[PDB]
Amino acid sequence: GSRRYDSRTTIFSPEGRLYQVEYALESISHAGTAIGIMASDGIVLAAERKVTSTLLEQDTSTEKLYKLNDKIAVAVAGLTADAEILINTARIHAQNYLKTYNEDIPVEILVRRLSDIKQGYTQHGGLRPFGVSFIYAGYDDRYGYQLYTSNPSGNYTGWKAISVGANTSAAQTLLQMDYKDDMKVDDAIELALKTLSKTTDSSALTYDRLEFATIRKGANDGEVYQKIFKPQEIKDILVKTGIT
Amino acid sequence: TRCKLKLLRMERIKDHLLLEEEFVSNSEILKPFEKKQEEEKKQLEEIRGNPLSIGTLEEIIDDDHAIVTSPTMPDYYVSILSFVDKELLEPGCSVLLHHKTMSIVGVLQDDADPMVSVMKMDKSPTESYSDIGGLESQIQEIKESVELPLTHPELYEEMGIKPPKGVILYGAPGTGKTLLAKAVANQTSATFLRIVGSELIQKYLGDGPRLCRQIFKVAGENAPSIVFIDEIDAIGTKRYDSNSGGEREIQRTMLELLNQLDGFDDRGDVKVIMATNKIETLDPALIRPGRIDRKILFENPDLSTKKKILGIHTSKMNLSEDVNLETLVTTKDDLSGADIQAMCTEAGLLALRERRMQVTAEDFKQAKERVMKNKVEENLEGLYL
Amino acid sequence: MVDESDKKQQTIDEQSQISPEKQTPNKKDKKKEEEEQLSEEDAKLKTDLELLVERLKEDDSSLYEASLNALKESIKNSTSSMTAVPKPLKFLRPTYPDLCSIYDKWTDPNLKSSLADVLSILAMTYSENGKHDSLRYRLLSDVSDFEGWGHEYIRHLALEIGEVYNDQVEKDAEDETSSDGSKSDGSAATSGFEFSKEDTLRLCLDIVPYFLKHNGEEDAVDLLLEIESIDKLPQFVDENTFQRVCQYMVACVPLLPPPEDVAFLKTAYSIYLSQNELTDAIALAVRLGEEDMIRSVFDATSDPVMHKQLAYILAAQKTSFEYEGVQDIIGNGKLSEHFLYLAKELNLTGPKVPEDIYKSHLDNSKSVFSSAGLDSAQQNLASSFVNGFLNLGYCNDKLIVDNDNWVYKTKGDGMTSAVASIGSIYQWNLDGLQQLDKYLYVDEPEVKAGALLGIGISASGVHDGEVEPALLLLQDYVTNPDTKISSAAILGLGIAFAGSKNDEVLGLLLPIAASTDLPIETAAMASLALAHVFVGTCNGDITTSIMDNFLERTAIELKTDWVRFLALALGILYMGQGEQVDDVLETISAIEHPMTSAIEVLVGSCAYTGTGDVLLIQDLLHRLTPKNVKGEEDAEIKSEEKKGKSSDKDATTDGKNDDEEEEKEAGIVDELAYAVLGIALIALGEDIGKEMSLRHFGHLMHYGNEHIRRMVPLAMGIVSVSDPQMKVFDTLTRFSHDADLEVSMNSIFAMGLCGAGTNNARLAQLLRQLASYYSREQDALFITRLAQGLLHLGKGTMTMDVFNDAHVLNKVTLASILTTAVGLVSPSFMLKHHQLFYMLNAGIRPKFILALNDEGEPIKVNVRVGQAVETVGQAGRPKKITGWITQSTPVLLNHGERAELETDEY
Amino acid sequence: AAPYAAKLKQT
Amino acid sequence: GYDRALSIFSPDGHIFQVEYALEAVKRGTCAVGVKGKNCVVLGCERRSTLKLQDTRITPSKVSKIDSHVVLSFSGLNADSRILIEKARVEAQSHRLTLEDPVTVEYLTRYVAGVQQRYTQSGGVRPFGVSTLIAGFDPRDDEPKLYQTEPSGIYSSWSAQTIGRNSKTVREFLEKNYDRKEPPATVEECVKLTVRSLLEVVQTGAKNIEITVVKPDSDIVALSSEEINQYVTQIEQEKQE
Ligand SMILES: [Mg+2]
Repeated sequence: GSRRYDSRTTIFSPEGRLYQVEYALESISHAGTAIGIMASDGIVLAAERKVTSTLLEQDTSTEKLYKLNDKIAVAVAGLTADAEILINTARIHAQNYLKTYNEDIPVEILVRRLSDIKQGYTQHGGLRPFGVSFIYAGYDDRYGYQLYTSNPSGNYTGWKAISVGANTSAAQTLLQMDYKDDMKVDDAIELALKTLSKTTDSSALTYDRLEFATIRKGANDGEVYQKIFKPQEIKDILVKTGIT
Repeated sequence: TRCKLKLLRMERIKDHLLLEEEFVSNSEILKPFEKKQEEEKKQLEEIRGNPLSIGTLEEIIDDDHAIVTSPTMPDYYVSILSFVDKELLEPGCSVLLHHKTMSIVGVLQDDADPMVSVMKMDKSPTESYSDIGGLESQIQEIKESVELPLTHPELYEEMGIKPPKGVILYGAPGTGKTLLAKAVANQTSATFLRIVGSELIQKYLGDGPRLCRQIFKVAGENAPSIVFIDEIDAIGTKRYDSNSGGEREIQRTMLELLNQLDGFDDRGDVKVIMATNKIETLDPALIRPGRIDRKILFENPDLSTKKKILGIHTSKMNLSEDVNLETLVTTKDDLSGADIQAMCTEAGLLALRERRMQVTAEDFKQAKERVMKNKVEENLEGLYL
Repeated sequence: MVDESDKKQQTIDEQSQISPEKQTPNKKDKKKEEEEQLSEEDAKLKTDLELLVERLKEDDSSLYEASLNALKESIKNSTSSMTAVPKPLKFLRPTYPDLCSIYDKWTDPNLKSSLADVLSILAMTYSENGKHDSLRYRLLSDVSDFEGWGHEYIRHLALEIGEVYNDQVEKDAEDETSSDGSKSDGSAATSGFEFSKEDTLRLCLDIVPYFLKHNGEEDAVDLLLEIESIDKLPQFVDENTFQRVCQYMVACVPLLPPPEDVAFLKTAYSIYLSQNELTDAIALAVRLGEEDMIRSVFDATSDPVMHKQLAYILAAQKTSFEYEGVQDIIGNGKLSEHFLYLAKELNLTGPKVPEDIYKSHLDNSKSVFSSAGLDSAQQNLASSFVNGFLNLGYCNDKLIVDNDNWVYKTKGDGMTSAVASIGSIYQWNLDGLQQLDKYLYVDEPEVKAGALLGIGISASGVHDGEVEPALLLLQDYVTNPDTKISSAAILGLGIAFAGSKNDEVLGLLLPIAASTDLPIETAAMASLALAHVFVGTCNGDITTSIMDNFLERTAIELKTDWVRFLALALGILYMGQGEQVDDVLETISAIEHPMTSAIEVLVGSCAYTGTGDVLLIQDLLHRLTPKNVKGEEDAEIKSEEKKGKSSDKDATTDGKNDDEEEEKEAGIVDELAYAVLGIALIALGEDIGKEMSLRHFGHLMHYGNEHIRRMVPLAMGIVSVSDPQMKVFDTLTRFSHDADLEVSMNSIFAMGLCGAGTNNARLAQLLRQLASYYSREQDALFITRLAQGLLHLGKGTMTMDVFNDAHVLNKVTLASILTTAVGLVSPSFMLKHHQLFYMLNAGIRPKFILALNDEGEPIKVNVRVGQAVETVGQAGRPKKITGWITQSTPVLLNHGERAELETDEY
Repeated sequence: AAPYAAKLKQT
Repeated sequence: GYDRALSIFSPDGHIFQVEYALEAVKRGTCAVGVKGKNCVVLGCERRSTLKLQDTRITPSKVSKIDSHVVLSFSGLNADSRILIEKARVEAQSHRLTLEDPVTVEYLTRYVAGVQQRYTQSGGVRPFGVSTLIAGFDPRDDEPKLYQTEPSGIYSSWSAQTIGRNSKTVREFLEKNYDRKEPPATVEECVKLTVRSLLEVVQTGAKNIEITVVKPDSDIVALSSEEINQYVTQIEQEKQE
């Protein structure tokens, strides 16, 4: 109630709902929008950039998008500072598993382990929760293309499409409204660009404000090919979709 | 409906009859002026030149003189002359004094102040019992403390237990706490005093403690009674800060009421209704059971409760019989009874924008969206993690 | 718009956004312009009718304001159309709803008054063809469901209510009343009422009694009668319709005058008889008091089941409850002819089973030898009497009584009252006769009179058991010419057999001692003895009593008190109906004296009953006149003056009471509300009104059987400690008595302590202490209420001893009479057929004060009790059946009825 | 309906 | 207050963090266990009202600890992930060292030991999950039902409910089940668990999840159509 107690993870709020976790939501939402749409013929990851300065080189930074391995890519939203520990561990853990069984990591595994460190910091150690949400885009042959989200609390839920960070509600109202159930991969790109232009300050959705990647099962002979699009290929496709 | 019509017919022939009777009865020709009246009258005009400057009788000395303080800083050692018995006058009484020479010409005052009249609000309770859509179970806790000794003294007397002193109403607004207060008031037909606690927060010197004493005097005089100290916490736990001259007043008022609530013993014939939002997260100032006895927490309305409230409202509406009532209440989470009240009001407002005089079948399913969304925003509950 | 190109059906569509206004020049300009075009309008008539349905789909004010601009002007004779007599007639049908729309739905006062007339003709003229019936019908039945029809149908019928109200408002009535300008009865309007009513029993609960009451005639309930009898099972279930009937009748009935007031009850009774439930119907049979009607219902109950089961038991118990006992004797002979068992039925119809159930109860409440009262002086007399009053109903106090010491220690006339009060220990029961019989043979004339009175009080527990008849004891002492002995004894006969009619009672009382031959006050008691007999049923208004009142009154008028006894007695005799009491009102009024006019007012109070319209106003013109005579002055002979003044004050309260008992329960709160303001008004008005009015005020509270029992009795009592008269404590406290150890818990401490304290006359002491002790009943021992049985506002038969004696100055001779207080209140027991005592569960709601219960429909919330309980006046009264655990249906359906429960347990 | 509205207004 | 300490023993005798755990159990899904003579039926809510959710990869609330040991839970999903992992490892540990298949009763204790340990060790919160651990003992075919609490202790009941609106469910369990006799037939037993869950779900095919665990490693989760069949039959009775 009055005396808000939250110094440590171990110390409970009267409410029972740890305030440090509450503050984590605020932070996630501070960062701009990122969006994952899972399609039957690829996954599409499309986001508006955090940065906005033209002096600062927006172009070479794919702050949102880092690949952890050949099949798995993650979109990142929250605290940059904290985040940097977790992205790095995740890559090494993936390569540790490939060492052991000499197979790509299952998507489900890789999330559940990372979520469990996030819990670890509330379960024991005064150490703050590392308040970060990733959208995981991965492929395994257990379930095909898989998409996950992770809560700062340290739990995960699968999704057909999800939005993270800022203005989650608005992007969410649009996606569900015009949702096409099957989802074609071409379609997902179009649909994504429409949602971002409405939530993005520039309504012409400049290329220099855009990060884009497409992971495709629609890549020759039925295989998974990750392709990071540069700012120059974003620009060419911007004129294809016609917002500019 | 019909039950109400039956009553109108009787009420309009009672008034008429009375009014006509009254002319004669009061007098208009009766004009008592026979020896007993004439005496009083003659004397009263003679003795009393007016205006008459009131006093307070401080003490008596037996020799038909009194010592009174007039409103003037000089006090006056007066004769008692005429009218009022010496015995009947007890110290602390307010008195009429004659302006030419100060003499005790009588009493008709009894320390009448305008403050008592203001407080006095016996006036027609807007609630009868069970007009309210509230649940039988909540009202039959207030009733148990307050009603039940007045209606059946047999059981309390026989057990030998004392009649309870006070209740505390706390909720949860939109549980109709003050509705409950005036449901109780109707049934008892007791002198229903009301005072709001912010009138006892002032910079004015010592006025709070003076007001506190008045309240106990008033209730006792007009007993049996219910004293609604509404927002008791205004004096108490609730604040008006002390870097505003409050380092004097608030302390003195809180203590004063506290001291009189215990007294030398609980009165046990003055019922209290104490209102406060809740004293769960606030400090407690209502000082332990036995002086406040049973304390009443009103539930937040569940699904069955709001059915009963809802039934009142749907009666006036037309085209809500085809609308399934049951599904509107369920779909919404458990929430205030105020929110069902809000919905009915919005519903009509909304029909008018569609252009339908009373609600359409469609209008009611729609009504729920606007009210639920507005209320959940206003008051956000902890999100499950 | 109004254009003479908007006639086309081409413009239906283009217009219809705004509001259809195709109709407007189509029935306006075409009608005027050519009369070939009325036939053309007939072909277009089909289109125009559907437009009305479209404008009732969306109900809004805009599309009624906008559509009509001159559809309002044009109806038939506006446009001077009358051509082919058929065409404009069919053109009345579309323009009729049109008017109804702009009258109300868009709010406008002027149009309500002005078009009220226009509209009613149009409906009357066209309903004769029966084609207005058809226009009404399509919105009544809602084949197409919309908001429009729900307010349109209300309008059509609003106008009909207008037509029958014209009969009530003016004698001119009919057409000549031009608020409508359409007759109440014809060959076109009547066929409209009926048709509307059938449909609207289904659709509304409250438009139907609206038509009934404003008509103010039995013509309204005849059309209903036949309708209800069609609608009773098919349209809605027998039980649900049965509810509708009980609502309807109570709303219309208080208003109407005495000849028709009764007519609404005969119609209701007959409906109830026809429907399966006769539980309500038996009630109505009590009210009229016709012997014929009790025979009919009673047989109707018994005839369906040819074995005892629930059927015979139900019949018997319903009659038992009414302790008038008139019904019981009527019911026995049907039951006795079948002969499943002779004895059990006679006992159970009779009051013998009511004696037995109480015996069980006493044990619980705990048998006491408790006495109250103090030694020495006039309290030495009191203490003895008071033991009686405290041991209300049947109780063991055998050992206290067995001492002859206490009895012989009483002095004077007080000895008489002592032996009578021993009967009050044994009230409602034969057992305890033996102690009394002893007194009857031995010592003083005084105790012989006392023994006989008390044997009366005790034998009340019979009147149709015919086990130890009152007659056996009581005959012999009539023959003994000593006045005191005979008087106790022939009053006694009156009480014991009570209301019941039997050969024995008539033949005992055929000789009366009321004559000028004994000037003695105590001879008056013959006519008073007669009064018990007649009450509780339709009076003969027996002429024997009229003759003897007159004789004795004229001859000796020196003694006011003698003749007051006679006058109030004739008054009591009269209770139960007013109709034949009107007729004999003339007989008395022919002879006139200042003395006669004491009688006029009293018998008038019974007589004019059957309406509050006349009754209430009349007894207030009378209250006014004393004030006026005195105010003028301000700006044998003695015996005449005194009587006049005292009777007038008495009659005023009495009339109010008669009104409230007969009329609805809304009238009880209301009369009481007049009453309290009234005190201030009479205190102002006179010194004499101040004293006297107090005494009757406590009797108002009790006879009226007031809802509220909280603040008002306590206000009055506090106020009269100071004020003269302590006989106000006696009258008031019997109200306070009906809810024991509640109002009376207060009474005992306040009055009984202060009375002893401030003592300055022992006579006053006696009055105060006697009321305060009586009012209490040790740990809720039997209570005496006005309720006769199912009636709770029933005409009193043995509780009108209070009416007689509050009026007259207090006396030592009074103290004897006052021991009578017979009318005990049955516990409520679930019974089936094995008579297993006590209730399983029943609801009581002890929170009643509400003046918006008037239907007679229990406040169904209750709080559930499992213990048997007496029925507490207006604090316990509402009664629901609760026995659903073993799965049951009411066979006796409670209505807050005093009656014991009966159910069919599966 | 309407003739019983005016009964309230008088009261 | 004393919510900032665990080491501090508190004269209230009640450490607030412990109280707060209970608040957390309440909030979670309702999870119910009712046992026959030959079965444990676990009826539980799984929410699925979430828009744009691919239901396939969303974890079912029931998690196989062992081959014949199952767990349902009420309370925070994140905190609950630690119990499931410790308990799985220990499962296989048991076989590795005793050879003996998992004693359920050991396992009940092992789990509670962890919620206990952390009450004593400062700087480690007590978990705000209560669980149902149910199974069948080595060499036995009698059903075994346990609940654990965040008070760091354990107990066995004949049938028990935890999570949101548990008050409502408890009345049902008193009147339709008995300790004295459990419903002897599997079938009886399943139909009552569906009726209990309906009281708080108020109609849902996938909102109701039924997993029946039988002896000898028999785990099968009831078919959506069969669940639907329990509902319709029950719903006919409701208007009678
Ligand atoms: Mg309020």
